[PDB]
Amino acid sequence: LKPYCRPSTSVVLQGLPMVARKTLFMLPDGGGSAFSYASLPRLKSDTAVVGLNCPYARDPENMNCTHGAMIESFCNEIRRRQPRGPYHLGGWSSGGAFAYVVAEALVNQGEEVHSLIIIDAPIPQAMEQLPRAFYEHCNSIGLFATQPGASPDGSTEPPSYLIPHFTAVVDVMLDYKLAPLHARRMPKVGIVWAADTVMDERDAPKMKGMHFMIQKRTEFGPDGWDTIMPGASFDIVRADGANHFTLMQKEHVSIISDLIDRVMA
Repeated sequence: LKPYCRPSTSVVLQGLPMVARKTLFMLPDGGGSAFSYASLPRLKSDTAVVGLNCPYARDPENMNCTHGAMIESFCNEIRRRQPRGPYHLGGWSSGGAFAYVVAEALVNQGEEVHSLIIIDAPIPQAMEQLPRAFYEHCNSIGLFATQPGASPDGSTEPPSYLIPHFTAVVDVMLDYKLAPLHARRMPKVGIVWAADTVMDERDAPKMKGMHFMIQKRTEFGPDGWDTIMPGASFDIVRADGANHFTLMQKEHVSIISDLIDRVMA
């Protein structure tokens, strides 16, 4: 019996697909909402932006699908919007990883992927769970302002399904097995690396291993992305003064849209 996953929905966040020369498809980050990218400034290039929503955003307790089934769901919605490639993919955090894996799928189906936009995310991999307390700390600072249902200033508790959806997403990637992109023509990758961490490492929660959101970054090159996409051009930006979440706030978000305009110019 075929692995199942609810179909996915998507919305245009800016621009006009099909009429615009290119369309950038953003996969959802830990929260499961396309509106995480609604903070992206208007692209000055002739590019539209479409964002997908996780079909289990408000009931993560029912995410019973395999990552493969979820990827197929994302691909199905993308090709519904745009039947033929090339494609242009992207995402923040868990969405950046989903964007690669989606490219894997599309490339394996014989389609071309010309752009990949990664916003602060290490190459696709099983990952150790951050504890609830960490996310509740991020919320007390107002870092969930991008999440639709959450508090823009951290004055209230987050929606009941938010933090568990983060947990659910990390968990569905548990059985992921890395593989290099099987396309002779590599896409043009853009990567944004946050320079700061939410908490000082001395105050961070104890973990069994390392975590890209706990240890301050010191490596600002492809840092692994060049291993799964050898031969690709990488436009890499160091967001000094910004951490994983503030990177999406008005204070810094423009570096991301400038990058997209460059990679997709």
